[PDB]
Parts: sequence; C-alpha cells; structure tokens
Amino acid sequence: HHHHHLVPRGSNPPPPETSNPNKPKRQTNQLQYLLRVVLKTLWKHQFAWPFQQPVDAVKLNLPDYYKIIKTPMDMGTIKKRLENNYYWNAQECIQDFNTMFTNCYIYNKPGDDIVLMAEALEKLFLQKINELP
Ligand SMILES: CCN1C(=O)c2cccc3c(NS(=O)(=O)c4ccccc4)ccc1c23
Repeated sequence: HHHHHLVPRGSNPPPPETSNPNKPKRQTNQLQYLLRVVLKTLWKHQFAWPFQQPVDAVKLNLPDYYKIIKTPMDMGTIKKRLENNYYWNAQECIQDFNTMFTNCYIYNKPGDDIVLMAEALEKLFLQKINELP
C-alpha cells in the first residue's frame, strides 16, 4: 500500500488566552508593579528571549514539548495578560510565572543552558517579588 503516513502533519497547540470577557478582573497596585517593574525587567534580561513567547515546537525542533508540557506558559502571554488587566489578583499572575519556570525544569535537565537561563530569571523574579506593595 502507498499510504506511508507523511500526512497528517504535526503542529503547535493554540497558545494560552490573553483575554476572557467573563473572567473577573481588577487593577490592583500589586498587579501594576508586576507589569511596570517585575515583568519589564525580566523582559530586558539577556536570558529572557526564549521565554518571551510560546514554545513553537515545530520551528524549534522540540516535537516532544507538548507531549510533556500540558499547562504551557510564557512571558509574552503573561505580558499581554497584564496589558489586558486579565488577572483578578497578583497570586494568579505569580502562579503563571511559577508555571513557566516549573515547565522549564520539568522538560529539561540540570545544567542545560535553558535551565541556567530560567534559574537566573527565577532567582531575580524572586528578588523583585520580595519588594511588592
Ligand atoms: C523556555 C521554554 N523552552 C524550553 O523548555 C526549551 C527547551 C529546549 C529548547 C528551547 C528553545 N529553543 S532555542 O533555540 O530558543 C534555545 C535552545 C537552547 C538554549 C536557549 C534557547 C526555546 C524555548 C524553550 C526551549
């Protein structure tokens, strides 16, 4: 038989939502600090670029990524969410950050460049987090 299964093709899931009209939302002073200060200084770090958008498993040759990561999260998502006032409180935002890092530590091994980048960003996340309103 001449059906060799070269289609159908792989793909990336839909990225996380950055808007939801029926979700409860607020601006709080903690959440403004998260956008204005915390997110805007991890974002500038030179180890932040792999985290600035969702994992494109196809362009990046990580075809197991989404077999392994079932709750993906990334700083580009977190940034749009904040820009859209998507969170009800700071806990929800922070919990998105923990997820992004946790995912990184789950998919990869200690010593990997990407783990070094995440740890650097985490260490720093935590510092900026301590000085919250
Ligand atoms: C941060 C999310 N992420 C990974 O967990 C991961 C593992 C392996 C490669 C890459 C990756 N590929 S990359 O070419 O941009 C890159 C590879 C190694 C080190 C730094 C980036 C981007 C984002 C992630 C990974």
